[PDB]
Amino acid sequence: GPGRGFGKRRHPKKLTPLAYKQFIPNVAEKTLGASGRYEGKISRNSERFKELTPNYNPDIIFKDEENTGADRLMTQRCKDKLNALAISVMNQWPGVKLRVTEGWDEDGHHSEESLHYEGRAVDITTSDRDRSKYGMLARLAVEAGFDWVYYESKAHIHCSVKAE
Ligand SMILES: [Zn+2]
Repeated sequence: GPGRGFGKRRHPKKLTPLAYKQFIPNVAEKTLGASGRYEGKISRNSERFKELTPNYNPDIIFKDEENTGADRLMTQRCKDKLNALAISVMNQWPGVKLRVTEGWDEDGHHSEESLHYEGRAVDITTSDRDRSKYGMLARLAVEAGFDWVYYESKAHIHCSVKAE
């Protein structure tokens, strides 16, 4: 084996928070190494809507500002990574949970094209809304396997996933 010192790490380095307006990987979202191409908007009255799955994780707060439960509807991959992050958030800050401020968007809040229109993007905070935490939250989102993570706003981190 590689030797002692490459076992279970007793004193791991702290992971690095991302900086305001940083994105990882450091390429455009729609590029192949990140979240790949936009396949087009999903409407409620389509059949790609039926591929979207609802996320009912009790450890995740859904703002659901629209009161439609649309924020819960996402692709399986988006659900998988979001569920992984919900675990790591609680581990990092006890008593704190992951919060989704926007998921699948039916209302065109995101320019002409957006991964929010196809259940492949969430905007997130900590449940305590302590904005000093968000650099680290965005780091946790990277390590949880989101395919692109962008510290878009002082108010949220935007995370997205590849299609399927
Ligand atoms: Zn977003």
